[PDB]
Parts: sequence; structure tokens; C-alpha cells
Amino acid sequence: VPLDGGRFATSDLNDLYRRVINRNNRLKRLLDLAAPDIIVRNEKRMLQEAVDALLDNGRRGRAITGSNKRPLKSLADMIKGKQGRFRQNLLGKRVDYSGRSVITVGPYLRLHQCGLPKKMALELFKPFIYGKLELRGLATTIKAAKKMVEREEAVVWDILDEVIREHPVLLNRAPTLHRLGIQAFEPVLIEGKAIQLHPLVCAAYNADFDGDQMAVHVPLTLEAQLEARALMMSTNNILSPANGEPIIVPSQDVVLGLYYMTRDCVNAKGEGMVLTGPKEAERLYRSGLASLHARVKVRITEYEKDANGELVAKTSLKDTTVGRAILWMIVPKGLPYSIVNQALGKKAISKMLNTCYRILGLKPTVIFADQIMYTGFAYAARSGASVGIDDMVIPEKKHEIISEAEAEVAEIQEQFQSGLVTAGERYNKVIDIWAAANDRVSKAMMDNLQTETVINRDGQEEKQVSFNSIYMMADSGARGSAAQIRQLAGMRGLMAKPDGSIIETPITANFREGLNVLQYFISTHGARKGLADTALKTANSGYLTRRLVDVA
Amino acid sequence: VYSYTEKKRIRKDFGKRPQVLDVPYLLSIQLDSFQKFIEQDPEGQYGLEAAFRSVFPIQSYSGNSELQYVSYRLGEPVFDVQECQIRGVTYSAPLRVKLRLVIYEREAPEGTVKDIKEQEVYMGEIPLMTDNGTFVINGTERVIVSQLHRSPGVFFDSDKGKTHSSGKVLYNARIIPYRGSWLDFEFDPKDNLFVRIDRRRKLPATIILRALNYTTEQILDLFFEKVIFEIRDNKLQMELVPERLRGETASFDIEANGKVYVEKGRRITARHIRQLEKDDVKLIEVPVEYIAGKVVAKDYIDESTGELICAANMELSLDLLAKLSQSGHKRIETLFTNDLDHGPYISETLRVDPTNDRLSALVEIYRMMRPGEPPTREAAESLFENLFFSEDRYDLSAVGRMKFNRSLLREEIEGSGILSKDDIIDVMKKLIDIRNGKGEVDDIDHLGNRRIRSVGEMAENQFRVGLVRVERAVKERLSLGDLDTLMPQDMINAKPISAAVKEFFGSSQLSQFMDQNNPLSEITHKRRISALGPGGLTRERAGFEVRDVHPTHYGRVCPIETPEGPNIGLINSLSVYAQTNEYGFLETPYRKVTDGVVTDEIHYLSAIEEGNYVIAQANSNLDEEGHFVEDLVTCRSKGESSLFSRDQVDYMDVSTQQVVSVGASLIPFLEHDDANRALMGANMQRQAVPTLRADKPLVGTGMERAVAVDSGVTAVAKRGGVVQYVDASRIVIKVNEDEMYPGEAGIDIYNLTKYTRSNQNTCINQMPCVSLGEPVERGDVLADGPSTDLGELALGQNMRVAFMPWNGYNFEDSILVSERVVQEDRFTTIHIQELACVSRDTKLGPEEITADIPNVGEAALSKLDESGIVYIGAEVTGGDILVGKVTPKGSDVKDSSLRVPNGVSGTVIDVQVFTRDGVEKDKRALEIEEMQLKQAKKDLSEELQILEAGLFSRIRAVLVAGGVEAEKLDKLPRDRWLELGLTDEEKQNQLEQLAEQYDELKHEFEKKLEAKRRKITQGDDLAPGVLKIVKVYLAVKRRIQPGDKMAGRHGNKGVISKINPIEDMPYDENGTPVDIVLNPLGVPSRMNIGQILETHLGMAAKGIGDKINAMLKQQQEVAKLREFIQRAYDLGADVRQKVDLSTFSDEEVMRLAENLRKGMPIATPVFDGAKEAEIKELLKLGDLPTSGQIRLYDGRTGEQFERPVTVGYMYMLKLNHLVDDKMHARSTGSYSLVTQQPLGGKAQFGGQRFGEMEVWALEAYGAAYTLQEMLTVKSDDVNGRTKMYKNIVDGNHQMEPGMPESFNVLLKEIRSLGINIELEDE
RNA sequence: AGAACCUUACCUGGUCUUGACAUCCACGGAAGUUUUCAGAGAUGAGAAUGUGCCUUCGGGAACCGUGAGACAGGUGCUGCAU
DNA sequence: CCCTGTCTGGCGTCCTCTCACCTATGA
DNA sequence: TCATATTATTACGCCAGACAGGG
Repeated sequence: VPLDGGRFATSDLNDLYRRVINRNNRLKRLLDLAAPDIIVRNEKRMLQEAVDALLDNGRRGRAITGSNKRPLKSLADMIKGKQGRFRQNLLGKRVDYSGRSVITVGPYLRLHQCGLPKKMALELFKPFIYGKLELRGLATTIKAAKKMVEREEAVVWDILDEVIREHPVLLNRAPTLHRLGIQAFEPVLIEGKAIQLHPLVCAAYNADFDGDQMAVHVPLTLEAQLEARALMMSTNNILSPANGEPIIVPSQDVVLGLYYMTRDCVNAKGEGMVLTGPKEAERLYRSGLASLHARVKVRITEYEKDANGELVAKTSLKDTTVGRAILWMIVPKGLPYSIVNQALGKKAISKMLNTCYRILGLKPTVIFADQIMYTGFAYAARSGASVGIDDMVIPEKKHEIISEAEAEVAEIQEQFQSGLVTAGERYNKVIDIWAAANDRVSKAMMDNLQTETVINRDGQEEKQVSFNSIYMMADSGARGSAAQIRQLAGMRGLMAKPDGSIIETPITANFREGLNVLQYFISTHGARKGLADTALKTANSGYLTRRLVDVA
Repeated sequence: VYSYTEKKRIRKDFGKRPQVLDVPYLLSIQLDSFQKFIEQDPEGQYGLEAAFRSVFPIQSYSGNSELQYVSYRLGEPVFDVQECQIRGVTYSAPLRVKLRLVIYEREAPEGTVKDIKEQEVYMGEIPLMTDNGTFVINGTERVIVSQLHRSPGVFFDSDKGKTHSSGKVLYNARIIPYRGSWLDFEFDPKDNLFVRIDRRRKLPATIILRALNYTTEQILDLFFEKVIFEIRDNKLQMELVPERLRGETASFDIEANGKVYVEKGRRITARHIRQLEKDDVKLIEVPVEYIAGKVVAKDYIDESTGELICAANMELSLDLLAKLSQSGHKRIETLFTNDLDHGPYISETLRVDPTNDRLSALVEIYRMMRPGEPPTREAAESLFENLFFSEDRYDLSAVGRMKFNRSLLREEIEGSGILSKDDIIDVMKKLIDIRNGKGEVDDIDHLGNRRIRSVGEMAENQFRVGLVRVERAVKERLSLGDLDTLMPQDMINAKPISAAVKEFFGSSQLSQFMDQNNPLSEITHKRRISALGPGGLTRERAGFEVRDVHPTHYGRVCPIETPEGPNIGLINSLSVYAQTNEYGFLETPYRKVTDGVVTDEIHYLSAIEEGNYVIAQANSNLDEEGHFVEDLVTCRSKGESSLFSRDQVDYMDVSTQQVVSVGASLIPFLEHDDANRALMGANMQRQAVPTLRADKPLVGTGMERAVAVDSGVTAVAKRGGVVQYVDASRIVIKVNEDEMYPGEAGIDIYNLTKYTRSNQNTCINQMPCVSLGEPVERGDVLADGPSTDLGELALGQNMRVAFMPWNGYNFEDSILVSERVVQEDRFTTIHIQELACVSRDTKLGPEEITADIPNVGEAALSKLDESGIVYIGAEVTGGDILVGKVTPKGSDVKDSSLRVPNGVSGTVIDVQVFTRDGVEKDKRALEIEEMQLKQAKKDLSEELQILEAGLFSRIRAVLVAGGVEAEKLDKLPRDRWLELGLTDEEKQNQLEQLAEQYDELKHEFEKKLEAKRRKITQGDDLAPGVLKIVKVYLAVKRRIQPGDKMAGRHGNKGVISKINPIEDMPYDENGTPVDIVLNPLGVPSRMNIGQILETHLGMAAKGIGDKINAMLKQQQEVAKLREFIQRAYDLGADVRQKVDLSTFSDEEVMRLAENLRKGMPIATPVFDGAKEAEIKELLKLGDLPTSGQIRLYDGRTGEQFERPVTVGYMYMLKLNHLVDDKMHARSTGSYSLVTQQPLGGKAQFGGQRFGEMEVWALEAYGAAYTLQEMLTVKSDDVNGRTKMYKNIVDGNHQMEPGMPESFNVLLKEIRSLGINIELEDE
């Protein structure tokens, strides 16, 4: 084929075949003419090398080349390699009725449905719309229907909502590693140009929303619609196939909304009042007469199913909070009240959904996963859980710990000037005292964050776990750990140079205090090594998955 | 004092450390390199003169003619840069070289030549550099990126562990020339020394010594010291210097002087060496078992019989001693082969050597280098004497000789370019010393061992390739030269030089397309140091250590600005203050510290000098004298950050920005961010699109000014003065007299580049930021470019941001945006698309440009004229027609008429047409000809008249010393004017002088306008081949929408999720909604805490802005404004700014306060930024709460959010990953040729590659039918997909699968081998 | 839906011939304004004023004059070509 | 003849987007 | 335009697999 212009961009195999035929014609003419021995030996040898270069180029000494120094691609190089026929056109194919766009959240969704734009929906479903238009009788020939959807008149959007309705689509994030990276949804049409994807499902795709893209595929035939609904639907994938752990675990905002909701404080509005049900618990929270965390005797009716498939009601007064009753309005019947009576971090909400799946089955667990996500988003919005510069509380004991460590390294180096100790024992003593001082700084800041709030109730003071914002983001397990909150308040440890050995002078400044120049440069050693490790580790991880699914 | 656009809006500058060295010109690498390449520099170094003095004078092989050189020159470019980008030509210059041919007679080395000839011949065109550091190669604007490669000169590398699988180290030594053959020495685990040349076969290394005319005895003289056995009274005693016994076991009885020194069994200690030196012990009698393992040094022959006793390098036995003792050779020289220190590596290599003399050594080297073809005396000697020893094919440069003498601890640094005997012998000696223990290896990441190539060096190497090809051509033509009938262009040819230099500037791995969407991105693509390219490492192979940051990067390479992905740490970006060494290394400034007092003199160092000295830290507290206020200070000695004394240091860092680059020193509060998020923040900050309304970062670092000036996107004033401000077309600046030349009266007319296409389809546009009649100074800015605001650098815009979860719409990293952001068009960016249409004559006649578009009805002839082509302007969308361009016979007509692509809208801003000389109808082509024709003359006369007006007044102005008669000077109006005599006393010939000016003005204007019409009157200017050349420039205006990507400066990426109404936003109690809600959960994990301090400090900045907006709106007399502005500019600790505000004339306070009512801009520098107490104190100057947190109500429910939230102003950027460039869908369209599967991409309307892991994921489910239609019906099988399309549109979802076509393609490709693959029984 | 002249296309005489009406060049004159004798009048001969928008000055656009032709003109014929 | 360095081949992540550039010769 | 037919750089890192060498 010619490219855009007036010349033909010729393939490499035409060069190979044209050389074999040029040489073969020369050899026939020389055997006609009775050339001497050395001429026809060179001629047959050039034909041998030409045939051997046509079949598998470069297996003989240095491969032939046309333009410019790059070798030209032979038949065996049309078969082998990453870009042969197996790995590029027979195992993986390019696919019609498919689309691709940037994802975004849309938290109003139920977890069996996803948002799909109107422009992509009218392009992916052109033949179904053509068939629907031809059934009604609005048009006659196929051309008329293609002009109608090329113009996009007022009547094809009702046709589109009547071809969408019960027709699942396969959403697919581009590095699909396990089977939960292709899931089938039902479309809900979107004014917009971005796929709205239900948030819980994101933890299956490893999909954040920092610029990600996903592909949509349409199951055309009827068996494929039934496979998308009965095997690949997103309600059907709620447990990861690698183990027994649920994969629709609530990820980050919703566990903060729950951890702020089901908690307590030693005095609030409506401390120790008594409530006749969870409905008036939410009514007291909404009207402005109690607080979301205020300990209260309620009367809850938990249904324990102790018989053989019969739900027995037991009603009692639990000493609980307001938020635990409001969250009890969403729990299905069979679970006991003690699943919400605690503080509900992330491990606790994961085993809440797991006990709901083991007891009440699939359908209450799907609808209860949605109600968890809705109430987590709503009370995280009502929480106003910001992050400030004052939330990262510096330990008051931090500077004296650093000065005691500086006195200790001064003692060790004064022994080093007088030669009492060895050099390796000096390096070991310095790394040991900076590890001990690091642990002491972490314990100072961790006490100063985990119990900083000290509020009185009707008299003398009484302490409790803190409502500091970074501490709830750490204790809830939403985002953060001990190490990250340690590096934002306490000293950020002893960073290591790329030699593999550690550096004897640590980074005594956290991020709330400023790092100076040398400390940031040592930090950049430690972080450039991590980025290089991930960006080169991913190739071995993918090649390991390939070898494993081809031995299986 | 300040300049006049500095007093417009002076940014509140935190920062305690006084800067001593201002920032160098940020494009100096590109400009200094290319100014080195083209410059007339006598003494030859470096440049084009080095190329001509290497290649010339050419003399042929005794052909008695010798073409020599005189001088070269570059003429004017025929196309200036703008019309060069428009047309598509290179931006080049013709290289006029004077060449002087002299031709000899017979027998004239000394005789005078018989004839000369000389001419200014023309070879090539070299592409000049634009004033901003760019090229224009073929219409497009490209940048050569500076390479980072291994220096020439010896390197002693180890490879300690991986080979031999036994933990035994090797030690190789590579002599890397700048041009020529590579010579490597290397041990092997048998402890033998091996040479290899150009990574070829392995020769035992002493053969190269035997190739340098060294006998075996001379080699053993070099690499071994002699132990002397004297034949004496009995048992052949030994000279013993006591150094040789260090650390060995006493095998025999060590006694002398009648005294037993050391007995057998104990090892010899250094106290025993002191005993032997104090007792003066040299000669001791040895047993016969001591010599029975040693090796002879030189040859010995039996004197009377006349034959050989033993060859050199022969081990000794007792009967050999009975041979040599009875002959009469009293001295025996043995080789001291210490197992600890002085190993016998050369001697065992000589035992491996199959050669004996020089000639067989050269024959074996020639059989290594060029195999098959025979090894004769002349051929092998010419090979080996031109491998390393001739000036043509082997040349360590000056850098190579400096590194080569420095790594061998030589004294000198300048020497000859070739090697010698002594250099190869010294490399072998240092390698042996490293094996013995003394001296150590070199590392390759050490930036003293790592040179930079730049534009001038790379273009000079390519130009030298072209010159050696043209000298082989000149040697060709001259021996076939007949004289005198040729002049020097039948010999020389302009083709190979131009071919080579356009090969490099067009298709190389470093001459690459400029990332141009941003002033930052231009100025940080020009400052780029790539490890890749020719002669360097590759992306997909290496490695771990070359991708990692080494302690010599401090102040030379940015540690944190490197692109994430497949090439991390290969594409390093250069630091802010780092220049380039004379040899090409990276030297960075330091402040010389003689004693306690840190001196303000600067001094540049590279990494092979930074190790020796002790260099302080940038921020170490020194007060009022330079004395370090502590008695101990953190420094770094040899790449090790350690704490040293007050008075030991020799250098200090210059300024605290100097570690990082110009991409990541624009991030305020860098020191509070993590390193990873600073990397992601700088790499995204390169990617910002220019918004429609540029908006001044409230929290900047003060480096915005230098980046916005030094990248040439703003129209910086060349000569200061006032202004005339016609400006609709050009800024016209009248020049003050001190900066103004005596002749060339002169006023500067700046060209503003209005709406045009960038390289990334963004819009580069300049707008004047000075009014009419306003003073400007030299170096001041006049026109704000893209993403600039009054000379600062405004990539994104500053918006009110709340940190809270808001109903899930900002879940992972999403961002929830009000409607006030999209109503104000405060991200509505402008994109420009160039679309070409050509009507080439493929076949069956030429194609045609006519509106008489076929089949298609009264839906073709619409946005066009009666003669075809889009009629300009208009609200064109997708599926429209721009250029009717269709042929007959292609009832056989078709529609190739270039239309508008699917999904885009826009306005036709410009239509260019340099078409096939004929595009015209009956007259538009010549209709506009007269328009431009009359235009030229008009301005031509106008300009003359403009100067004439100024000159006429000037005539009268000077008319005072020679006729001031006001009533006797207003005679003729447009006729003459001055008519008075003068004589002498004072020179008033001024009238005569100005008379010539006007006289020459009119005389030159005619000629100027004479060529104008000549140029005007023309078909059009372009190349041949292509016929119909119609380029149409659309300009889409994209706003913002759910799905775009925004980001701050700290690494906080986001896809804007919901575009809320104004009402539903979280409003504080004052009533203002917040603009953008981010998510707090990103902040504890991604440890980029700097965005919060930017949020609080931007809140304080707009607090001052709201306070000034109240004091100026509710208008107060300027005393209260200058008092509040003075309080705002004093504010807190000891800073550098304060202000001199009472000298702003009671109006420059008000113009400043007009430019501050949107918020007081604050410079928070990079590592010496604003502390937290100053943020709190500035939040107390404004009336804002000290915590940074305001209680916010909810727009939905009207009720307060508990636990007050953070609101502030973050500077958020819109990155050019827009969602309606990514949205794509395909049902059915076109496919490829070879395969039956769909095409790929978006510009090709193609479908999604359902790859391999998705097939494994469908196999993981039970999706057997979904996969079957996913690879047979939807993709490949042609009968299956046509039956499926008809089955769908009938209303029958059922597939008739069949077999994929690409599998039958597989069968024919396998079967086209000798392979019979089939398909068996039914 | 209006013939004294005009209208008017008809008759009688007196006259004009690139023309009463247009476009085009060439080159003579700014247009126009006023007034005189002969003649039925058409026309054929005189005296007064003006030079505006712009010129590396081979000149121009409005408005008269002359010659060349290209053309104008025709209420001339065919309503049985329309 | 069983260890053995040494040499030769054969791997090295998926998906996507933008741009430019394409054999010499020649009576 | 229409047949003529291939040369002057090196700088991955294991990891199997086959091969001449020698105690």
C-alpha cells in the first residue's frame, strides 16, 4: 500500500522474495552459460544465504538491511516475538463495539450499574438503535436510520433508553491483572464525557481517579448478555478469588464517615438520655438536640435467627451512642447489635460485611454494601473532617530527646578521638542510639496524638481517644499508618544511601518543621530508589503472570 | 529602588538568607554551546575553525596540488523565523567558505606553485539557533537535548562479584578515546592479564607490549624488581633488602654477621625488618631449596660452548642451577613474586603468550582485528601503527588527556591526542597496582567522570563527518584533476555536509520536538541532560545504579525532577545555578571561605574538586560578619554529610535553591513535601495548558520572574525609554537619549505574536501590559506571553479550596468544582488545530478545488465561497466542509474534500495558501496582490514621514546656532526648510547632517519600496512536487467539564468529578462559597504537607487582598493605604525586602494597591521559606482566624459542618489531558489491510485492543461465549461480522462464528516456510 | 387613468451620423456657471470664472471635447418560435 | 574419562495518546 | 528512466545448554 503521497511503502518480505528471485535468475543464467566452478559456487552460496535470510533473518551472520541500518523483518519474525501473530493478533485482538474514556466517581450509583455517556452510548449501540428504528416504522431503509442518528434527532434518545435498559457492558481497566478487572455493569446514561464508576468497585480495579481510563465492551449476542449478567456482574464479584476476603470493602471516605459516626465522647449534647428507638435517635440528631456521638441508652430490637431458618426478635436496651443507633437503622435483620457497638475502623467494617455475607447471603449483602457506602459518604460530609497545620502535634519532648541523642553521639566520638572503641562498633552504637531515639520520639508523638483530648463532663477532667483529624485518618485505617503519621510529626528516621548501608546522621526534622537541604537530598536518595524499584519491578511481575497462566 | 514594572506589584518576599549570586541566564547551555559552534574564533578552539584546521590543507598523494583554507562566513538567512515556520523551510544560513587552490609543478615541496585560484565556495546550509534556544527544522520547532556520556580517558572498573561464581574479583581498565578504537585490559580468574580491542576476541595482554618493540627482558625490567643472587664461597648468597619479607613465613635459617636473626617457623614481623635494617643485613647465604622455585629475569648463555642456558621467565630447579653455576654467570637476577603485594601476573601472562618476537605479535594482532584476509609485514604494521598512534583515527581530546593524566597522577594536563608506549604501560601498571591493593577503582556515576555533550559539540562532530567525506572526494577529484580547466566546485560538493548535518538535526535521538505548551515547559526542555542517545545507554536495559542519585548531583543535577516511568533518572534536568565546565563537566558555584569570615566571592567547582574540599551547607546561621554563629556546622567532606568544626571549611553553598531545578524550585513549600510528590508535582507542572486569563500565583517562590523573562515568551524591552503605543499591530518605544545611538535616530518597534499554534495545539499569544506614555527601563517586560501576568509566571489559577469530604464526589483523588469556576471562564483554554488539504495528482488526472461538490446536496456549498474553500471565521463543528478538493474519474466522482474531524468545533482563524501556481478562480489570487502592493508603499512612506516629522522638528530644534529666526524658518512646507550659513566657532553642520538623513531616507525608501512590490508581485513561495496546499487553522475553545484533569503544584492530581451549582457549595458565615473542594484523606498517606501551608498562606494573602479591597473600595485617602501596605510589607522576622514605600510619589502607592486588590502576592522561597509563626502572624494582620480553619455551613442543608474545616487559596493548574480528546467509541468502520481486525487509535476511528490479560480474565470466569464473540465476531471473522450486523439489525442476537481470519494468515505464514500445517477430519 | 406643444410611434420639410441613450481606451480641456448674433428651431459662431481629493511628477477619479472602431439604437417583422 | 571455564542463544509489563520521517544510482 | 543488488562499532544480566580441555 502507498502512504499519503506518491510512493509505495513496500514490505520487507517483498525485498526478501525479490532478492531470492533475482539471484535464482542469475544462477539459472550462469548454469546456461557454463560459468566456471568458483563463479557458480559463489552464486549458489549467495542463493543459500538469500533463502536463509528470507526464512529466518539474522540467525546467520549479521542480518541484511534495506533502510537504513535496521534489519528487515522476515517470515519467522512475522511469527515469533512479542509482535508476531500469536501474541499480537490471535491471543489479543482489536475489537469493535468498544470504547474508552476517563473515569470519574458518581457515588449515587448502585453497585450493579455504572454511568456511561450519551455520546459513547449512541456510538456503541448503533446497530441496536438501527434495529429498533426499523421495528417501529419511523424510517424505511438503513440509510434513513444512519442519517437520523447522524443528525441525532429528538426521538433516538428514547430508542437509546430502550436499548440500554437491561443490557450489561464490560468495564475494563487497562492493566487487568486478575479476573476482577473485567466486570459487567448496567449503563445509566450520563450528560458528560466520563465514565462514572461506583466507588467500592474501584478497590477491585486498583482504580483511583488521578487520570485513569477504562474501556467499555458490549456483549453482542444473547449468551454473552447472560454471561455478563450471571457470571461477570459486579454484584456477583464480592469476594476475591485469591482467598476469602471481600473485595467490595469500603475504601477510604466511607470508613472515615463511619469512624466519626460510631464513636463517643465523654460529654456532648444529650449525654445519658434514654431513647425509645433508633428512629428518634436520628430525629434527635437531625433536629439539633443531641450529638452524633453522645452515649445514650437506646432500645434496639435485634433479630437473632437461632432456630432453623426462623428469625427470633429480641429487644433490649443497649448502652450505646446515637451514631450506633443511626447505623443500626441500616444493618439487616440477622446480624447482632454488637457488630456496630464498637468503633468501626476498616478491619471491623470488613468483617461486618463478611459476617453479613456468611449469614444472610448475597442480596442483603449487596444492598447493605450500598447502604454502608451511602451513609458513610453522607456522614463524612456532615463530619467536616479537614486537615490543618495544627493537627500534626509536635511532641514537647522531641527537642530534649534529640539533645540527649546528641550528647550520646558526642560521648561516642570523644571516645573515637581517644581510640578506645573500634570503627564498626562506633557505627553500630550510633545507629542503635538513633533507632532508640526514633522509637522514643514516635512514642512521644503517639501518646500526644492518641489521647490528647482531655475534656471534663460534670466535674474533674477525664481523658479519651482524640478527635484529631490526622489521628482519625490513621486510627480508622482510611489512609495512613503509624509510619506516615510518624513522619509528619516525629523525626523521619535514618534514611539510607544507595550503597545499601544506612547513614549515621538521621533526618531529625519532620515535615511540619522544614527539612533543610542535605536532609531533603538524603530523602531523595531513599525515594528515587523506590520509584526505580516499582518502575522496573512491574516488568518481572507481568512476565511472572504470563509464565504462570501459560503453565496452567 | 525598583524598575517600573517592579513597582506595579511587588511580591512580599520571605527569606532570611541574603542571596549573593543572582540566578544565571537559564538558557545558557544551548546558547553558549551554539555560540561556540558558529563564531570566528582565531587560535582554532573550539568551533568550525577546528574542523577546517583539521581537514585542511588537503594535499593529494604527490599530485602536486594542495587546496588550502582562508576564512569562512555565514550569510543572511533568506527567510526570517516567522515566515520560515509558516512556509516549512529550515531556519538555516548558507556557509560561504573561502578556498584557495594552489597547484604545484614537478618537484615542489619548497617550490612556488605554478598557478593559484580562489573563490568563496558554498558548502551546505547549517541551521542557526533562534534567540530562545530552539531550531526550526522543517516548519516545526525542535530542541537538541544535551547528552551525558562517559568521559574519554582511562577507567578502572571492578565487576567484583558476578563472574567466576566463586567470589573472586576481576579488574578491568578501559581507555575510552573521544574518537577511535577502544582498548581494554582485564584480569581472568587464572590471574592472567588480557587485552582486547573494540570488544573483540581476548588476547593475552603482554603481546601488545611485544607489539611495541619490547623484548621479554625489558618487560620484566618494567613490571618486576630484581633479587640478586651472587655466586660466592658457598650456596650462592642473596642480596636481601628487608622490605621484601613483609608478612611471609621464614622458611629457612635467617642469620648473618655470626648472629641468628630469625629462626625457621615464625613469620617475619616489621620489628624483625627494623632489626635487619639496624643490623645492616643485605647478604645472607641461602639453602638450595630457596632458589628451587624462583624465576629468572634476563637471559644467560654458556660462554665457552656458545649456547643458551635458560630463557628469560623460566623457573629454576637444582639441575638448572648446576647448569648456570658451572658456566660463569656470577649474578643471577630473579623476579620477586610476592604473594601478598607484588604478584606475578605479567610473568604468567608471558607463559600464556604463544608469541616470541615483535613480528609474530603483530601477525597475531592482525589476525585478531581483521580475520580471513592474510597477515603480511606492511599490512599488520600499518594496522597497529594507525590503531592508536596516528592523529587521524585515534584521538583522545583535551578532556581525554586531562582525565588520562589525572587518573594516573601525572603532573601535566595538556599533551598530545594520540597514545604512546608509556601511556599503555602506565595503564597496565596502575591496573596491577589496583590488583595488588594500592589505589582503588573508579565509579561511573561520579559526575567528575561524566562529561556533557551539548549542541555545538554534537553538530561539530557531525560536521567533521561531512568534512572527512568531502576531503575523500577532494582527494578523488584532484588525482584525476586536469589543470587549468577546473575551479573549486568540480572538486568540492555541497551535498555530503548538508546531508549529514540535516541527518542529525532531523532524525536523531536528541534533536527532538519541543514540549511547548508552557513557558516553564520550554525553559525546562531546553535545560535537559539525557543519559540516552548515540554512545550512551538505553532505556530498556540499564539499570539500577545509573537510574539512582549519587552524592555528586548536589548542585549539578536536580534530584527530584526526573520523569517517572520507563526512563527515570536517565532524563535528569539541570540545576538552577549549575554552569558547564570548560571541559564539559558540571561546575556549580560555591562561596570561598577563607577563615571564620565567609567571603562573598564565588568560585566554581566540579565533582573531582568538590571531594577534596570541605563544603558547608546553604542554611547555617551566620550573623552580620560571615562568622558561623555556631562552633560546629553541618558540611560534607567526600560525599558524606557530616558535622565539622567552625573553622575548617573552605567553601559554602551559594544559595539554598541550588540543589533543585527550575521546574521544582517554583513549588513553594518544597521542603515540607515528600520527595515523591515533589517529583509528581514538577512533572505535572510542566504539563499545564495556558488559560485564557493569566492569574499570578499568590504563593510563589520569586523564581517566576526569572523563568518568565529568560524563556523568550515575553517581549522584554531592548532599549529603555517611553512609548508611542500604536500597539494594535506593534508596541512602539521611544528610546531615552543615553541608550540611543548618535546616528540611527531610532525607536524600537516590537512585533506582538497574536493567536497562533504552539507545538502542543495550545495558544501562544502576547498581550501588551504597558499603557501609552509610560516609562520602561532596559530589561523590563512589555508584552505578557502565554501563562504570564506582568512578567511573572502564571501557569494555573488561584482558587478557594476547602478540605473536606463532600458527599463522596471527591472519593479517591477526584475534585469537586463549583459553577463559579466554569461561569467565569477561568479555565476555558483555547486550542488551535492546523488542518492541511492537498490535491495531489495521484493518478487519472489532477484533483480539484471546486465547491461543485457531488452526490451531497445543498449541504456542501455553505461555509465556503463560489470557487471553493472555507470562507473564514464561522462556527464550524464536525462533519462540515472546509476545502472542496475532489476529482472527476477518481458518474465516477468522489468526496476527498478535507472536512472537519468528528467531535470538534471551532472558528477558522486563518487560511494559508501557497498552492500550485494557479489557485485563483478568475481573480482572488491577483485581487489581493494589489491590496498588499498598495499596503507596502503606504507604510514605507508613512514610516519615512513619521521619522520626517521627528526630523523636521529636530531640524528646527537644532535651528538656533545657525538660524533661530522662527518667523524666517517657516518658509516652504513640504518643499525645503533650512537655508542659513554658519562658518566656524561651534560645529552646527547638524542641518547638513540631518539633510543627508531625509535625502537618504526618501532615496532608500524608494529602493526599499522597489523590492517590496517585486516581492509582493509573485505567484507564492514554497517547494515543488506538492500542488494544492491549503492549511486551515481552527480554534476550539474548551471550557472545563466532568472528566478533565486538574492538579496543584504538590502532586495532588485530580479528575474533576461534579460541576456543582453555586448554591450547593460550602459557604462560610461571610456568605462566599468555596470554589473547589479537595479531599483530606490524600494528605496523611501522600505525605505532601506543603499544600496545606500553601493553602493557609494563600488564605492570608487573600486576607490582605480583601482588606486592601475594602480600604480602596470604601475609598480612603492614601495615608491609610500606605500605612497598611507598609505594615503588610514589614511583617515579622528579619527579611530582605522591607520596602522603601514613602518614595512612591502618592500615585505608585495607589497603582500598587490597584494591583493588590485581588490578593497580596507572597514569595515563599524554596528551602528558606516562610515559617509557620509568620503564617499565623500574617493571618493575624488580615482579620482571619489564626488556625487557618473557618467554620463552614452546607449549601444543601443550611446547617454547620461540625469540627471546622480548612479553607484557603491553592494555585490549581489545568493539565492538558482533556476528556474530549480521550473519549472514543466504535461500533463499525474501517480495519487494516493485512489483518481483518479493526484499526487502532482515535485519529483512526478504531476499537479497543482486547489484549492478552483480558482474555485470561474471561477464561478465569466462565465467559466462553463472551470471549467467542470477543475474538471472532466483533474482531476478525468477516462472514461472522457481516452476518452478525444483519442479525442485530433484524432483531436476532445470535452469532454465526466461523474461523478467525488472522489464524488463516498464521496458516499461510507458517505454510510459506517448509512446514505443512493442516486442518484434520470432520 | 385624459392626442394643442409634449405625449407620438405618423406626414412635410430642415438637420445629425460611434451617435439622444451606455461601456472602453487615446489624448484636448476641471466640471459647471453666466451672457451675445443668425436661424422656424435643431444648431453654428462669441465674452467671463475655476485647477478639488494625489504624485522615485510616462499622471489620475468625477464632467465636457475630438477621432478611430468594438458597439449603441429600432413602438422594425414573426403572439403560428416564446 | 568426569568436572570445568567458556561461548552462544534466549528471555526480559500491559493498555493508551501526541509528533516527525521514510534508497541511490543515471547514461 | 529502468534495471543493479549490499559496507566504515563497542557501554545488560541472568540463565540454561552445548563444547573443548585436562587430572
